[PDB]
Amino acid sequence: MTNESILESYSGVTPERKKSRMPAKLDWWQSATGLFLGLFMIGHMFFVSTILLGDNVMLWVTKKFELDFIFEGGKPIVVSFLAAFVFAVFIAHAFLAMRKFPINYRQYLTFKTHKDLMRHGDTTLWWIQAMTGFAMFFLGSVHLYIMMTQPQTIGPVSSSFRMVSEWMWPLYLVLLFAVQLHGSVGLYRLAVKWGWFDGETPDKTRANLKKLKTLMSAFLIVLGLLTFGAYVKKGLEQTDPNIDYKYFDYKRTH
Amino acid sequence: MTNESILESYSGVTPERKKSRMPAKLDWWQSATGLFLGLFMIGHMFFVSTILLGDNVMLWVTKKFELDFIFEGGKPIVVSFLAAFVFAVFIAHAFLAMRKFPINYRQYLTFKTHKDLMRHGDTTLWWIQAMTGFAMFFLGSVHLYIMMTQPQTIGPVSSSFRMVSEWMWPLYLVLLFAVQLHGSVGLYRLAVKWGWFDGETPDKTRANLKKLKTLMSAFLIVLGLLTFGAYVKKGLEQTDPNIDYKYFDYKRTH
Amino acid sequence: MKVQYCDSLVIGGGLAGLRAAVATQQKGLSTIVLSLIPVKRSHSAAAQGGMQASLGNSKMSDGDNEDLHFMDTVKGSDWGCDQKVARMFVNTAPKAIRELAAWGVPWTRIHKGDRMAIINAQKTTITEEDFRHGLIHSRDFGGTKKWRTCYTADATGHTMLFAVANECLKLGVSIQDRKEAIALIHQDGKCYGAVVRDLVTGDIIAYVAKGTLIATGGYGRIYKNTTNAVVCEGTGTAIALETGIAQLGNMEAVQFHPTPLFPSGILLTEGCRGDGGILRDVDGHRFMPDYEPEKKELASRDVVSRRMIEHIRKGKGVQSPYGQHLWLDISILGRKHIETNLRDVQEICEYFAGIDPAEKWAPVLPMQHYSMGGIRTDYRGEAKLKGLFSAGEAACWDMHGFNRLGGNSVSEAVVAGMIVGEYFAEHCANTQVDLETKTLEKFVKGQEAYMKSLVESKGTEDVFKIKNRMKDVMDDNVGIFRDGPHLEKAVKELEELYKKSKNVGIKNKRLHANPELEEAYRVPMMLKVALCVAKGALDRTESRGAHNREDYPKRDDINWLNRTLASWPNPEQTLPTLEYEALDVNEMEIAPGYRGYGAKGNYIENPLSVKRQEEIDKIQSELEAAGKDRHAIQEALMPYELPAKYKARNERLGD
Amino acid sequence: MKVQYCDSLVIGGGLAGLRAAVATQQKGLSTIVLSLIPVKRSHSAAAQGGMQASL
Amino acid sequence: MGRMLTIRVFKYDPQSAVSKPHFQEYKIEEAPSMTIFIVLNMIRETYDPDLNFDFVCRAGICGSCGMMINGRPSLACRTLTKDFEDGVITLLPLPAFKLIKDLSVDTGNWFNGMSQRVESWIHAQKEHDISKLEERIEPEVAQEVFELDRCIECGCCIAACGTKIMREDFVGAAGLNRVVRFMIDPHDERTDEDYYELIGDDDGVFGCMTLLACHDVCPKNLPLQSKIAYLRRKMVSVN
Ligand SMILES: *Cc1cc2c(cc1C)nc1c(=O)[nH]c(=O)nc-1n2C[C@H](O)[C@H](O)[C@H](O)COP(=O)(O)OP(=O)(O)OC[C@H]1O[C@@H](n2cnc3c(N)ncnc32)[C@H](O)[C@@H]1O
Ligand SMILES: *Cc1cc2c(cc1C)nc1c(=O)[nH]c(=O)nc-1n2C[C@H](O)[C@H](O)[C@H](O)COP(=O)(O)OP(=O)(O)OC[C@H]1O[C@@H](n2cnc3c(N)ncnc32)[C@H](O)[C@@H]1O
Ligand code: HEM
Ligand code: HEM
Ligand code: HEM
Ligand code: HEM
Ligand SMILES: CCCCCCCCCCCCO[C@@H]1O[C@H](CO)[C@@H](O[C@H]2O[C@H](CO)[C@@H](O)[C@H](O)[C@H]2O)[C@H](O)[C@H]1O
Ligand SMILES: CCCCCCCCCCCCO[C@@H]1O[C@H](CO)[C@@H](O[C@H]2O[C@H](CO)[C@@H](O)[C@H](O)[C@H]2O)[C@H](O)[C@H]1O
Ligand code: SF4
Ligand code: F3S
Ligand code: FES
Ligand code: NA
Repeated sequence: MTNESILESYSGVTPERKKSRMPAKLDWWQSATGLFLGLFMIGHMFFVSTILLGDNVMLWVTKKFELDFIFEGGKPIVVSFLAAFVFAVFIAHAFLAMRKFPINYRQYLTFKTHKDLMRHGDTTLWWIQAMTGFAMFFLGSVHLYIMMTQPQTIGPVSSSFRMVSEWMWPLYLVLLFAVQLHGSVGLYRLAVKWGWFDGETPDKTRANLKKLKTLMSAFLIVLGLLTFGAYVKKGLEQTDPNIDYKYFDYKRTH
Repeated sequence: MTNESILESYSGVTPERKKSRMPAKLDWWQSATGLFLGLFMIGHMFFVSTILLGDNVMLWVTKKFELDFIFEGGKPIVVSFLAAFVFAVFIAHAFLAMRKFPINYRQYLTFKTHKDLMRHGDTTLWWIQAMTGFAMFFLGSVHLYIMMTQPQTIGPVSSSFRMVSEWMWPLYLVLLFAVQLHGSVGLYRLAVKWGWFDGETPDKTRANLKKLKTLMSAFLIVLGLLTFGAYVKKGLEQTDPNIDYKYFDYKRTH
Repeated sequence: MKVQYCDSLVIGGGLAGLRAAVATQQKGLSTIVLSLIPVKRSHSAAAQGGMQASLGNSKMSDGDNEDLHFMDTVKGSDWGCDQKVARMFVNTAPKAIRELAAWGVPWTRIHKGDRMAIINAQKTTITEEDFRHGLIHSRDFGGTKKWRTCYTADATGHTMLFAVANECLKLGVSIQDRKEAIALIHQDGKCYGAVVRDLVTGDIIAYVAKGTLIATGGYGRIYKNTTNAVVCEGTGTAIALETGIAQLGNMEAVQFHPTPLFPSGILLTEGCRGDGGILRDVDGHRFMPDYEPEKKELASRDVVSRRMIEHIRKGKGVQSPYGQHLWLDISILGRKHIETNLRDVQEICEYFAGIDPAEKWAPVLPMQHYSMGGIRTDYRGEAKLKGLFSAGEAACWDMHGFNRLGGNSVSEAVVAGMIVGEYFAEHCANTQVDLETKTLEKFVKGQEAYMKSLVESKGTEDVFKIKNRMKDVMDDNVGIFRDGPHLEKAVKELEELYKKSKNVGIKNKRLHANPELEEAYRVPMMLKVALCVAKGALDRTESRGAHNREDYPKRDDINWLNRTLASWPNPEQTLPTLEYEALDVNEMEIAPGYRGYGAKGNYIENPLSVKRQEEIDKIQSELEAAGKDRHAIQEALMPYELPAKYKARNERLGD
Repeated sequence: MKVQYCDSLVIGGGLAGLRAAVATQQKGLSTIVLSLIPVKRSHSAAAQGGMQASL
Repeated sequence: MGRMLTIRVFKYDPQSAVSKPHFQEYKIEEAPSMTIFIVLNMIRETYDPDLNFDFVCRAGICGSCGMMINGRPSLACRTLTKDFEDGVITLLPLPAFKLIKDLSVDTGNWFNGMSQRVESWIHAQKEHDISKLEERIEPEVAQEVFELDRCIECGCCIAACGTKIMREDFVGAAGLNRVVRFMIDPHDERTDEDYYELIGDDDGVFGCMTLLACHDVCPKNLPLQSKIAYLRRKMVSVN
């Protein structure tokens, strides 16, 4: 605590007698972290889906992220730093966005009742945002820690192993719908919240953003389910008890 | 939504014109789930520490939880159900307790400033409760999912593997302090909150509960660190690239 | 006992009351505004035509000034107005517009260029020069040669009301809504406040003040068909009347609007016919040209209403379960025109009539619209009961006489608010009152006893059946056309209705938030108001302005160049007491003559009018020859008063 | 000018003023108690000896 | 005929100790161009004079009759029974406002409080002489101000807002719109920093969660979505 923070806590204003600018900064950062995660996830879905193009394809993509063009067989630790960074933004975002949850019985009851009475699309979608957000506290953390601590186990073979043998598929299936619904709705609300594309016909822009939101979600969900099946199918074929699948892909170029 | 929930949302009272009993029930369940987790953790620390008594010891204890005295070599799936149950209580508790976090800039600033000005033990301890609680959203979820999906990988050998080779030790080290601080403070506040042991000299009872809280924490932290070292040391000795440590303990009695 | 004190008490939160409150509050007088509803929901908010003021900014306003506005007002009133008051008004209207502009009212502005306009005598092109750009615009409204009606697109009353209400909030005026004045506190011929009923809690409270101003609006809801909000019931009028001292002026002077939507009464702006709207009968026949070959659809609103009723009486009306009506066809203007210049009217017909005006015709019928009558005051706005002031539609300051100009009423509300506001402020600051608790207790206890008697009444009459019968009687017998036989019948039935209102019984016994109890005390009040209207109409044997007696078709400047003054001195009497205030032609800047609209030579000339006219022509010529300005000439003809603050002249484009 | 009316005005929020206020308020008289400080902080609060009464 | 309508109304008198919140049903025969205004008055005059509700203009201009009609805050005087293909209409008072009784709530005083909170009036250093020509204003600017000045303080956007329902100190869509209305008025001299001192906090613009229910129910169709975003961009850039 500093003298200034004490003066602000007790007076409600800064030493210059103005309202704190912190609420503004927090609003900015909540949206910034949200935007980062939303875009990151889109790219994430494309890279992880390379499995549909063949093992050699995703294997090649995987080696690039490990800085193949700078290190021998690439260093998996690169992905560890990448994962750590995204984990930090994940936590920062959850911390800031959490401020928006209904926080007591009264708020929960009245909002839930209002949502059901209104049958208003964008209000209902916010509820989904909140629900999926809360769920990811548990689902997302599991995946992020593993990617950060076991980067050398990423590959067309090793990833399929974790998917099936380590029973990660149930978590991935749920997380898939959770993050895609959360992500697309979030990017959409971000657009209308800050009005970056409003222009001269705001209502038309919004109508288009809503359509784009639905298409993006549908496409990414389908692509996500196909990619899911791919990893699952391969994982179900790993029946050789003498083969170390978990570290197979790594045991190719160190 | 039902007619009764609508009437309560709009009037602030039940159809009988009384205040909802839900706040009371939620308070009860928040404490109940907290108590369950607190006690569970104490037992958890003793069973996980059996590694200090020898591999054969914890191995024997591990097989008992898998219902050894009912199934051949015991079924690991038993631990999966156990983990699932605790995970559910974990989530239910976090959901209810979360209602108590400072939820906006003003609340956060004023409480933090108050905590630093007051230098009041029990107030500062609540802050620690909140901080460790938030941190466990990410730390606890990782561990719980794995125990639930890879129960056959629990053992003096397999557990040490995950500890070191799968880099779970950094998470365990932090989670150890987080859950122990959270747990002991929580059990303590639970006692003074409901006053189960107040008696005729409340101030003496509280003074004793605080001492007991510190001792319990110290003891369990030491025991926790020793057990930590044990798993780490063993994990650092698993250098045979031809041995499948992850499923070693399982490959003993199916 | 509950008592609230303030230096200045204002009853009514419309344009007039709020503006008067600004006047008193800005000079340090603690002021309270009482209102039945949140002030921004007052009827003033519904005005869409505009506000009349001689700015002279636009091309069609070029050359306009106080004199032209003054003449349109006087002639429009059919000489029933106090011309000195009309002068105070026209000279102040320009500053009301300008003050409101400074307060943020978004008046539509002029842009340089040509524009496709309808003149209905030469629907040609109008050009606005560069020096007019950015100034307050004006449109054709009220039938005045000079277009001087200012507007904020299609919601003038709304933006004006919000600005004045916001100014009251800025100044810290105490706005107390859901509060109803049910009686005035008075003693020794002086008003000390009002007994107020809190509509929410049911508490009876005495609001005492050094001065009390009533700005409660019109009394149109005594009629079944009206354009007025459901709160325009004239209770403010009634409480003044029930003091037995304050008088009501020209209550029989009621103005109707020709094209309100039938049967709701929701208004379809004058701009419809002004743009080219066509009136059709049961056969789809455009009938106005038959009665008005020249003016046709564009005849005086006063004439259109009469023709519409005549056409219906000839059996050409459209039959409906709600009564007979006619049609308003605006589709002929083209869907394009309608959705760009009449987008508002289109929404009305859809949201309520459930029809697309660009395709189907709207049912219409003339209905009560404005109340020229009201509480009688002197030029300062003070009533016969000392300390009681009135402004806005609730008053009979009488700048309207027997026919208010379209656009002059929202203008009056604000202007009177300013002027009466000054005199009211002066009174409150300089007067000293003797507040006797004995008197306050008598009035408060008297109303608490009244509320109790209503709740305990074992009467068997139904308040709603009585109120609804009153409204039918008013519509059937005291409308556009009146005759002695029917008026006599109306008066007798209203009197009988009044007696029965005293035997009303209500189901809900609670004293708080009780709409049924509210009707129980309001209806008897409305009946006394209705009686003043009907009886005043019966006794006035002449046709003047909006008051048309089929059995006395001529304007009688010999016997009826006066103002009807109604009072109710004895609480036992069942009929109002009527007296007359003669208008002195000697104090008229414009001697009685042809009003401009309607049949010519339809008035019985008064010899004194001719004398005064000659006297006027003489004074003008002489002074005019001596090279004297219009201002000096005006003073010589009829000097008038104005508070110091508003004595200045109005600068115009071109001076 | 600011004016506040009540049937019974009590100046002082100690034992005497508050008890008198109860007397007037219980019979429907609107009453106001004016005090320099919150009434429960009046000097009356310091009495520790007791109250004399022939019980 | 005209089909039979089933009107379900919320009834509760908080000032009466024996009153309990409940629904009451009425059977009304529909008629041509029938509105909730006509329905409620029919009920009052012939079936139940106890029922509280507020109407004034009955023309959708004053903002007096807002209420929840089948889950959506709307103006009762502008709502046609015809639009309910089912014949069942449920009426609730507007949430987020203090309840007076039944369908009557106090929107007026909350709005006056809001108007004071955002200082809803022209802020100018010098008073313009009212006996002189008015200051010139571009017609496009006057039109823009008018667009936002059309708000009738009906409260529908306040009751439609899940954020307001949960957090009562939230200034609401109407309050954010009011700030912009003065922001774009050349007559008002306040700067962005001045406005920040009014709504630059979590109870203000940063408290909006962009649910957009306000925009979708506003009976006057104000451009709330783009105007609130406009304000948010400006307030987040202060300093
Ligand atoms: C009905 C109408 C009138 C109208 C118009 C359109 C319609 C639909 N268009 C106009 C136009 O374009 N140009 C014009 O010049 N006039 C137009 N008018 C008529 C004009 O709007 C009115 O004459 C004017 O608005 C009247 O203003 P005023 O300030 O006098 O009154 P108000 O707005 O009706 O408000 C009355 C207030 O009194 C309160 N009240 C009433 N009784 C009581 C009691 N007993 N106790 C306490 N308060 C009371 C009302 O609540 C209200 O606030
Ligand atoms: C000082 C004292 C007195 C005392 C005592 C111990 C102490 C330390 N112990 C007593 C005991 O054991 N037995 C006993 O019989 N008496 C004892 N006393 C004396 C006794 O307490 C006092 O006589 C008694 O309490 C007096 O009561 P009273 O109701 O008269 O007055 P108060 O409590 O002092 O309160 C005065 C109120 O007046 C307000 N005030 C004062 N001036 C103004 C102005 N100008 N305007 C508005 N309000 C005013 C004060 O704020 C207060 O509320
Ligand atoms: C990869 C993971 C995540 C992605 C892609 C993501 C993305 C987004 C986006 C784009 C927004 C819009 C932010 C704004 O409007 O300013 C948003 C909102 C939100 N997110 Fe996330 N999020 C993620 C994880 C989480 C988590 C773990 C939580 C848990 C607390 C969470 C809770 C919320 C909530 C409640 C909102 C609404 C905030 C508001 O209404 O202002 N998010 N998120
Ligand atoms: C830099 C961090 C991340 C990396 C390196 C990464 C990497 C991967 C990889 C390699 C897979 C394939 C399966 C496996 O190997 O186990 C995968 C799947 C998945 N990831 Fe991530 N991920 C990251 C962050 C995230 C985040 C933040 C989320 C959402 C909260 C997420 C959601 C998913 C989902 C749902 C799948 C399943 C894909 C499908 O089946 O369609 N990932 N990720
Ligand atoms: C094994 C894990 C956990 C254990 C042992 C545990 C135990 C406890 C205990 C014993 C209490 C006392 C409850 C009461 O006073 O009624 C408590 C309080 C609390 N816990 Fe946990 N908890 C765990 C995880 C979490 C998580 C994941 C969160 C995250 C939101 C959390 C947040 C809280 C908070 C904020 C409180 C204070 C509640 C209040 O002040 O009423 N806990 N916990
Ligand atoms: C039924 C559920 C649980 C089971 C079956 C379980 C099992 C185990 C096992 C076998 C280990 C040893 C290392 C390993 O095998 O990876 C361990 C360690 C650990 N567990 Fe759990 N656990 C459960 C729940 C929890 C919960 C809820 C927490 C706290 C949120 C927790 C905190 C820890 C910590 C901190 C360690 C490290 C011990 C040390 O190093 O001293 N566990 N657990
Ligand atoms: C959807 C994710 C929620 C985001 C997290 C933050 C908001 C929710 C937690 C804070 C408010 C506490 O919320 C409180 O939870 C309990 C659940 O035990 C709800 O309880 C009610 O709903 C649950 C779930 O449908 C039912 O099983 C239960 O019978 C019913 O009484 C309370 O009505 C709610 O008010
Ligand atoms: C400790 C766990 C907290 C429990 C979670 C719920 C309460 C906290 C989140 C809700 C309130 C938001 O809290 C808001 O967070 C930001 C962090 O970016 C703080 O920001 C402030 O502290 C952080 C951390 O010391 C500094 O890096 C930052 O420079 C400073 O301005 C705000 O002062 C706080 O009000
Ligand atoms: S912004 Fe729209 S919904 Fe909100 S108060 Fe104004 S007019 Fe009503
Ligand atoms: S609905 Fe509420 S959350 Fe913001 S977008 Fe409108 S004010
Ligand atoms: S009664 Fe005025 S908007 Fe409905
Ligand atoms: Na009048």
